[PDB]
Amino acid sequence: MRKFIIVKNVKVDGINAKSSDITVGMPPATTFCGLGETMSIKTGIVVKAVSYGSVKFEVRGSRFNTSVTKFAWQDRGNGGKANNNSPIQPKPLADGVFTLCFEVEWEDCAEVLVDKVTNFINTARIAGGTIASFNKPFVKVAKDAEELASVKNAMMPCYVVVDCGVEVNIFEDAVNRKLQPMVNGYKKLEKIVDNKHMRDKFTPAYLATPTYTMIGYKMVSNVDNFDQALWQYGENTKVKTIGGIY
Amino acid sequence: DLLVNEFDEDVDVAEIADMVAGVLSGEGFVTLKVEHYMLLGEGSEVFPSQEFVENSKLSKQLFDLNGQAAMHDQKIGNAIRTIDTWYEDATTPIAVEPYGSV
Amino acid sequence: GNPNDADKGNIQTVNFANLPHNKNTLLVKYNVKFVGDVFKAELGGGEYSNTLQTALENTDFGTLAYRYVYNIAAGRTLWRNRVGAESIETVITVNDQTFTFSDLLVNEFDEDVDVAEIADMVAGVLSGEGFVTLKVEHYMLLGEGSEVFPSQE
Amino acid sequence: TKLKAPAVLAYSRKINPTNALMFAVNWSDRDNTTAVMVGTKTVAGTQSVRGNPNDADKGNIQTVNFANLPHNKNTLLVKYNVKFVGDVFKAELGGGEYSNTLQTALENTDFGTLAYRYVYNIAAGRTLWRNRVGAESIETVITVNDQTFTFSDLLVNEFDEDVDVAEIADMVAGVLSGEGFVTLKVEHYMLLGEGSEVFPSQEFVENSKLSKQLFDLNGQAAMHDQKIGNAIRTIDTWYEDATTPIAVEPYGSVVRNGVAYRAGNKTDLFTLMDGAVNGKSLTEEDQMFVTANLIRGGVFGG
Amino acid sequence: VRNGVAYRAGNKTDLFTLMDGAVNGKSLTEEDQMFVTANLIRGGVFGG
Amino acid sequence: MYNTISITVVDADDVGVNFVVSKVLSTLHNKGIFNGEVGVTFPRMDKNVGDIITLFSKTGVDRKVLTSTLNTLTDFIHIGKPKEADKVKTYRKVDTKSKGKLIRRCIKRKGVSAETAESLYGNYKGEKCKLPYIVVNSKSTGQRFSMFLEECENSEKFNSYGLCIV
RNA sequence: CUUAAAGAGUCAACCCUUUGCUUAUCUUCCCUAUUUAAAUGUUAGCAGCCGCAUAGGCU
Repeated sequence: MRKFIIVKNVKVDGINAKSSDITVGMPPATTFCGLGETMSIKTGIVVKAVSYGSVKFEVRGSRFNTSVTKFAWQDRGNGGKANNNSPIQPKPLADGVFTLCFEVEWEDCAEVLVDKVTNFINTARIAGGTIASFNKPFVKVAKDAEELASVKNAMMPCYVVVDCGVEVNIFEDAVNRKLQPMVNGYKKLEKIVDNKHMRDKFTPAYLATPTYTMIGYKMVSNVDNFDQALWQYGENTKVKTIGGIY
Repeated sequence: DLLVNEFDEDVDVAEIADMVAGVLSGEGFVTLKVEHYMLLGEGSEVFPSQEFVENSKLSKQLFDLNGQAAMHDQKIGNAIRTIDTWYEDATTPIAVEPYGSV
Repeated sequence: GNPNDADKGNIQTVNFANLPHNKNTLLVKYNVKFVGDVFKAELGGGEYSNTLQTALENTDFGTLAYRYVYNIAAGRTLWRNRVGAESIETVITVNDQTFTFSDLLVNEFDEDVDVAEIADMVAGVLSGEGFVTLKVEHYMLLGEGSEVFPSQE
Repeated sequence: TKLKAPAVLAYSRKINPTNALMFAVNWSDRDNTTAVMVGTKTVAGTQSVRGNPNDADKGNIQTVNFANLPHNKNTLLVKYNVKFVGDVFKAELGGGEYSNTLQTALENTDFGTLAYRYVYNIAAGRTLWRNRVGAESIETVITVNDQTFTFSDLLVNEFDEDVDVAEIADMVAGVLSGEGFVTLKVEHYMLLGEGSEVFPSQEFVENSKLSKQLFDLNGQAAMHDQKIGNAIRTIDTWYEDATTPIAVEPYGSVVRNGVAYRAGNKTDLFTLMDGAVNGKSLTEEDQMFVTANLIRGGVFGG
Repeated sequence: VRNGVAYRAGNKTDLFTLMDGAVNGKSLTEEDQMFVTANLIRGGVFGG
Repeated sequence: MYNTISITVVDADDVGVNFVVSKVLSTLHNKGIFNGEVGVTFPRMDKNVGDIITLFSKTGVDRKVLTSTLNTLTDFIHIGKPKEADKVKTYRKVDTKSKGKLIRRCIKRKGVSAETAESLYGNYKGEKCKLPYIVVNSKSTGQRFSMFLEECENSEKFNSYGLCIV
C-alpha cells in the first residue's frame, strides 16, 4: 500500500544552477532522486520514486549572462595572493519555489511521517540551497488512477517534469523540436587507482560523464499519468521513469 | 538600536546567543525568521544586491524576484560571518577568511 | 421545477400605477395621426415601389380604415385595463365633430355608421395625401381606486 | 402521447385587490374619514455590527417611518376594493391544446366553496395581517351591487357556516366560473385604541437611507395590494399535515416559516395540473387546489 | 410574440413572398392585397 | 408553591406569534392586573420564545380573569389548565442606554457651563447592545420600546414588567 | 548521503531643446416587456434619570 508525502512551496536559496557545463539552471534528476536516498540513509524511510514541479524558478543573473559570486581565497598556496579579488570559475546559482512528491511505504500512522520528514527538511540542503519557508507535509493514499487523480488536482499550480526522450542526439534535438535537455545518468570511464583522496576510503571510485535526455514542462492539471512524471533509480547508474517516455 | 561597530553586551541578545550556542556546541538545528524595519523617508532609495554580470543592456542591475527587490543570501551570510577582531592591528570587524583578506 | 428553494424569499421593488381612491374611472388620452401618401418608400424606390403602387391601386381602403378605427372604437388599445370594466366609453374628436362609442364588440367586427363615418374619411386620407389627427379619450369603470396597467419597461 | 406544458405559460390574475388605505374614524361616527399619515422620525444610536471595534459608535440619523392614529380618533379604517374577474381559465401566454384539456378536466369543479373561502377571508378580516391584533371587534362591511352586508365577529381559521357569507358566495362563484366580473368595496372598522399603533406594509430600503420605511400614497399610510391578495387566497388546508389555512401556492411555501408544504411530496401544483392535463383522475381535494392556484395566476413554465 | 407561434409564416404567406409576387406580376385577391397595404401602412424594414 | 398555568398562542404564523404575546403583555400591563402582584414566567428562553407563557398565580387562579382580559384576542389564544408544580423561575429586565442618553444624563446635572464639560464626555463610553432576548412591548409614556431580558433569581417583589430590588 | 563541499559585485550620473491637425459630412428607417409575487426578519432599548454613570431601579 503506497504512500505519498508532499513538500509544497519550499523556498530554495543558494542552489547552484550548474547541473553541467552544458545544462545550467535546474539541478538534474540525479539530485532529486538522491534526495530519496538521503532520507533513506539519514532518516531510514525507504523512498522508491520521486517527482517534482516548480512553482517559481529564477537563475541569479541577467538575460544572457548568469554568473558567479566573487570566490574566496580558501586554498593553500596563495599566501601573498590574497589582496587580489579571486580566481573566478563559473558557478551560477538560482532560487526557486518547488513542490516535491515522495513515494514511501510506512506501515504506521501518518502522524510520525510528517514530523520525520519535517526534521529532515531542516537539516538537509536542496542542492546547496537553503530552505526558507515550506508548507506542512501531508500524507496521501492512492490505490488506483482515480485516487491518483486526487494527487493530481492538489498540486495546482505547478509545472511538473516528464520524460521526453532523445531522437538521435542532444543539440540537434534541442534545435528542431525546441525542447529542454537535462542529465539523467552517468557513464563510468576510469577507476582511480588510489583511494587515499576519497571521502569514503572503502568504496571504489570511477570517473563519470553526464548522459542527457529531453524532458517536458507540463501543467499539473493536464498530465494524463503521474507515473509518467515520477522518477527513480535505473540501470546502470542512470535514472528513468515509471511511466516511460511521454 | 544597536551599535554595529562595537559589540556591546546586553541581556536581550544573550538568550538568543545561548539558544544558538546550544545547537552549535552539539547537534541539531535552529531557525530564526528575521525582519528589519527602517524609517528612511518618503520615497527614499533602497539598495538591493547587485549582480555579477557583464550585461550588455543594463550597467548596474539590482537583484530581483519577478521584479521585487531582493538581496543575496550570501550577502547576508557575509555580514553574519563578519566577526573578526582578532587579527593584528584590529580596529574594525572583517569577514572570516582563511587569509584574513577582504 | 425549482422546488429546492421554494422557501427562499424574493425581495425586489417594482413600480406600480394605481388610480387614487377619490376617483373611480380611468381616462386614457392619446392622439392618432393617420398620415397619407402611404405607398412612398422612405428608403429605396422607384422601380420596385412603383410596380407595388400600380399593383396596389385598386385596394379596399374603406374596410381597412373601418378595422383601423374600430380597434380604437372597440377599445382594444389597452389590453389589460378592460379587465373588469362596467362600460368603456370612447370618445373621438376629429376636426370638431365628437363621436362616442359606448359598447362595441372586441373580436367580431360590428357594422355601424358611427365608426364608418370616421372610416370613410380616414380611407380618403390613407388613399390620397395629407393627414388626419383624431384625439381619443377612453373612460372606463374599473372600480374605486382600482389597479391600472401601463406599459412596463 | 404524453404531451408537455409550454415553456412560456402565464395566467392573468382573477382576483384584483386594490392597495388598502388607512383612515382614522370613530365607532359612533363612521363617516368622517381622517387620513392616517406616515411620519419619518429619527432613531439614532443602534450599532454593533460585525468586526467593528471603534466604528460601532456612529449615531446614524435614520428617520424611520412610524404610523399612529391621531389621539382624537380611536378606530382604524381599512378601505379597499376586490374585483373578482370571470373567464378564469384562459391563458394569455400559451394555449391552446394544454388549457383546453384543462377545460375538459376542470369543468366539474366546486367553485362555491372556493368563493365562500375567498369572501370569508374578507369576512374574518384576514387581510389585515396585524391590525387585527389588539382589536376588541372587527366590523367588516362589504358593499356589492347595492346591497351592503356587515360582519361583527367571526372566526379567522376554522371556517364557520353562515348565510351572510354564503349569499356573497353564491353570486361570486357565478362570476368566477362564467364570465364578467364583480367589484365589492370593503371597509374594516377596528378599535385599536386612543392614538394606537397602526401597521401598514413595509418596504425595501435603499443602500443607506433609513432602516424601515413604510408604504405611502400621497403621504398617507397604506398597505400593499399583494398583501391583500395574499390573505385573499389563504385557502390551502389540503396538504397532509398542519390544518391551519395557508396561502395557495404551487409549492405551498410560506417565507415567514421557511418550509414548503407541497414541495418534494409530488403535491406541487405543476404536477397536479400536468397530470390532470394528460388524463389521470383527480379528487375534489386536489382539483380545487389547481383551480385555486389558477385563480391567482403566475408563471407556470420553464 | 406572446403565444410564440407565427400565423402567416410557415405557409409561405409571409409578407415578403406576396409583395415580391405582386411586383413580379402574379395576380392577387382582395384578402392578400389588403394584407400588403395593411402592413405597408405599419411600415418597417423590408430588405436583406 | 406556584400552581402554574400556561397560555398558548395557537396559529399565529401569519401575524407573528411573539407579536401577539407582546400585545397580550401590553393589554395586561395597562388594565387591572400587574401592579405589583405575584408574577409571570416565560419558561423557554432560548431563541425567540413564541408560544407558551406561564403565569403561576400563587394567590389562586381565576378562570374568569383569563377571559375578561383576553376577550379581545380570543382568535389566537387558548387557555391552559392549572398544574400542581413549583419549578418555574422569575426573570429581570436589564437596561442599556445609548451614548446620547448618558450625554443628556450629564447635561441634566453635575455641572456643564455651556459645552466644555459636555466635551469631556464626548468620547465614547463603551456601552453597546447585546442580544439575549429583546422583546417588544407597547408603552403609554415611551414609544413601543423593547425590554432587554435576563435570567435572575427569586426576589418576591414584582412590577408591571419585571423584578425589583429590596 | 544531492556537479556534495564554498565565496559581499560595489560605485557615479542634467536627456533636452522646438512644434498649426486641418478641411468637410443626413444614422434611418419599426417594434405588446410580461405575468405574480407577505418585505420576511422590525420580537430592534427610548422622553427619560432613581442612578459615579461602565453595577443595580421606575412610569
